[PDB]
Amino acid sequence: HKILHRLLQE
Amino acid sequence: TMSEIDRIAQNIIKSHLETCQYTMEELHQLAWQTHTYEEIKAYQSKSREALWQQCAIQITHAIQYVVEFAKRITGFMELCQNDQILLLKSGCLEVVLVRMCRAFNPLNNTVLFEGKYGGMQMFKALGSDDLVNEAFDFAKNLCSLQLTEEEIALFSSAVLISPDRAWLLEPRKVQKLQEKIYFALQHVIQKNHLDDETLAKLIAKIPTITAVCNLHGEKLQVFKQSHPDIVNTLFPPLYKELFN
Ligand SMILES: CC1=C(/C=C/C(C)=C/C=C/C(C)=C/C(=O)O)C(C)(C)CCC1
Repeated sequence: HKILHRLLQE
Repeated sequence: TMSEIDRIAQNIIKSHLETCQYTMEELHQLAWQTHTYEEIKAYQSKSREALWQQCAIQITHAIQYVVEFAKRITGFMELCQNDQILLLKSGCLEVVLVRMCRAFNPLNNTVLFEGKYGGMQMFKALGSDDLVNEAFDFAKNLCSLQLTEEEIALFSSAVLISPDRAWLLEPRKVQKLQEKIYFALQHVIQKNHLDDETLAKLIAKIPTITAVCNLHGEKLQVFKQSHPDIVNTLFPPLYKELFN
């Protein structure tokens, strides 16, 4: 889950 | 320790206040706004692909805010990253559904969509009235409880912090946080709803929230059959990632 992962760390 | 329960509660209420797509203030001003007949006709004239794409964007928009909601909840960010991902993937839409009740008018059964309130006939082009009807019936039923913003905040967080999600690596930790949330919510409910069963009635709706969302996944799977390209090239990347 690249996207969800990115959002969590944004 | 009531000290911890109170801090957890405040943190969640604060997060909710700062992370809904629509604040209470904006909702109050948008209160008396239903789409005109021309706007409704326009919606019914859209192709099934066009409306689905619009719906996918609105849902994704709302899901992005649930992600922000989770990141601002201390207890959530303390869960190992693997479980954080699982809770969000399995529960993002359930939280959006709960939040949708804040923007639902139970008198004429209309929901806020693209800036104004519209009835279920607004989603005719989806060819999924069963899904829409189920979403509306839930919202209508949740609205009958007259929950305050604090109760919605806490409840939506309990829906998200579910120790029953499959594949969780540390379920007990999720269970522990959810129990503190439910205990906090039970106390808040006393401030309002005199004579309750309220918490129990809320908890009893959990399976319903999940059934609506699974139905969404199902309707989507079929849409993917009929229009694969639209899904892989037009729908929001996050939407594809979460439901495909
Ligand atoms: C597209 C769509 C629907 C609408 C979703 C809405 C209206 C979500 C609102 C979220 C809000 C209003 C969030 C927030 O404030 O955070 C429902 C499920 C009815 C039926 C199928 C397709």
